[PDB]
Amino acid sequence: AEEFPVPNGFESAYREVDGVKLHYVKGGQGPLVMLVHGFGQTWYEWHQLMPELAKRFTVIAPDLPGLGQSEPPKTGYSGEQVAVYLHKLARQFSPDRPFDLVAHDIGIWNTYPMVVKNQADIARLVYMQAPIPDARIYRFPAFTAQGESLVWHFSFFAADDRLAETLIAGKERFFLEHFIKSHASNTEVFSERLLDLYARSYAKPHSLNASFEYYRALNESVRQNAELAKTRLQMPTMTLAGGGHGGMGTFQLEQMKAYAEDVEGHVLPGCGHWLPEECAAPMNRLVIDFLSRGRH
Amino acid sequence: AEEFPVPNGFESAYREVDGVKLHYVKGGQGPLVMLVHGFGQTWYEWHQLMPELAKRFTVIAPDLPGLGQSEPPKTGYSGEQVAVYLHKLARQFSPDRPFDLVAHDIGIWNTYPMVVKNQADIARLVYMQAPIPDARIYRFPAFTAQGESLVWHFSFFAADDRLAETLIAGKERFFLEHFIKSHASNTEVFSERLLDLYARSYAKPHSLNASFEYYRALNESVRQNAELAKTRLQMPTMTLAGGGHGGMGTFQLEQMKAYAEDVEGHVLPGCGHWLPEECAAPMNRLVIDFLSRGRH
Repeated sequence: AEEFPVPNGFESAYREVDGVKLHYVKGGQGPLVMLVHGFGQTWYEWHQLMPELAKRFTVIAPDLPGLGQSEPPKTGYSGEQVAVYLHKLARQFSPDRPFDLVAHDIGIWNTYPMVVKNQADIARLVYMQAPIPDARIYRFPAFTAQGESLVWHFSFFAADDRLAETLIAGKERFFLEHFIKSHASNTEVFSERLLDLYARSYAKPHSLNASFEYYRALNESVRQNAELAKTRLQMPTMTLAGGGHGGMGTFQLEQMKAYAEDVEGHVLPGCGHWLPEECAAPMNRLVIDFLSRGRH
Repeated sequence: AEEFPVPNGFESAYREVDGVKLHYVKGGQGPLVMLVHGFGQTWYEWHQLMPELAKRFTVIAPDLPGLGQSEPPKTGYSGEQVAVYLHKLARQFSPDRPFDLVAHDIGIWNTYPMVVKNQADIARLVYMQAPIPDARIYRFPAFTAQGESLVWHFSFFAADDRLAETLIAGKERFFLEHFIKSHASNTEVFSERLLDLYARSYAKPHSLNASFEYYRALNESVRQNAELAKTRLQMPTMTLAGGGHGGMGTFQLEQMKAYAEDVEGHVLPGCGHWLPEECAAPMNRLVIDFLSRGRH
């Protein structure tokens, strides 16, 4: 039983990677583009971009380990550990050619180590709406003059005693709707049905836990990246960020400038965190144009 | 009924103040000292200090509006609104003489306005383990290199949609044990028996809501205090802070120096947020000695 509807011309499938069964949705022909979702969501956040991209590329959108229909990782949830699964999955489908990577939210955390360690495998890179884990995350404020901050969830989700699972169980739909809307500019794009679909997926007990284990590993990911970042990224990179409520603003590009030699950035006015859904059309156009400057 | 055992020789009573029935515990003889508790607790956090102070002072320990056995406020939960209730309560028992004040956590928020607006009524002041609400609170980090930060709960509790009550209702005893121990150094003093007593009190629906309304008013309290702080406090003041896990460290004294002409500060090693329980012997001694410099 599929958790989300598969677009016409795409297939829902599974591959075993290092003993972990990963779910993905795949379609199209041409060079490979891997799209990696973030917290609260699954492969389905890419379902509007995928058919357009499939006109020029082979597109694969996996569920992160433990989320959606993917098994939890057997190593751990730190960025370097999870990136192995995603790198090896992509290499099964693009063994002889570099591939493109698009990532949203914790999809960044779970891909940056394999990008920096396997640069010859990455043709072009698109990152949106999350910091690469580094010491800059320790500067975000706990509280603001307008109320709750954008990043206090880092501490809530990383707390021990299974604090987040214990408080959210039985309230999974309520919490996710609040989380999405508090990080959105355009809340109208989140229909009842769409919120229902995402809530049912991450409410699976192993997926609810998996969601927060990414944050319980966040400081380990920071420490990992402190060593990895001694090597700059050399491939063409684009950053996207919202300019409205929930958006990262100039932070996304300004951080990426410290990591990448060849980077262009855009801030989208009137958009918040959930760019593929809040601002699907301009985000799709910018990704498609950026990736189509390469061979396709 | 009594939610907590009253020390021998003290009385548990109520007084209507501006239409709000406040609960308090009172005993002793001599000049008045009012002890004001904070979040997660009630007057009972003072129950070991109270018999010692009552040898030299009349001691009153009220429950904050909405918490313990006190009715919710009728005006609002901002510091300036709540301080009216506490000032009028104290002056019922000390109408012609200044009184002393000791406050912990949001007890500071709920007393600072009446101290600065009625300085001749306050003989000596002791503040512990909370910032006075001002712009400094917007600089605390959401996430730290050790993990969850001191004050991410500011945003959790202030979030709209009754986020905190909706998640914590039915899980109050679980949440309070996590909150107290995560802000403690000497965690072993929080026996299951003691946690049971505190949890039963703040699980009253109006008390759970009242608890978070103090945080929903925090930005208003900041705006109030930006005007009030144009006049410094002139009376002798002492600050206490924990130096261990959960403690405010040097921040407590360093902020108070901006507010008070005459201030001495102490950081208690191996002590976190809950000074009366984690570090009863040194904290009680510091408070008794400081207040006993005045007539008693």
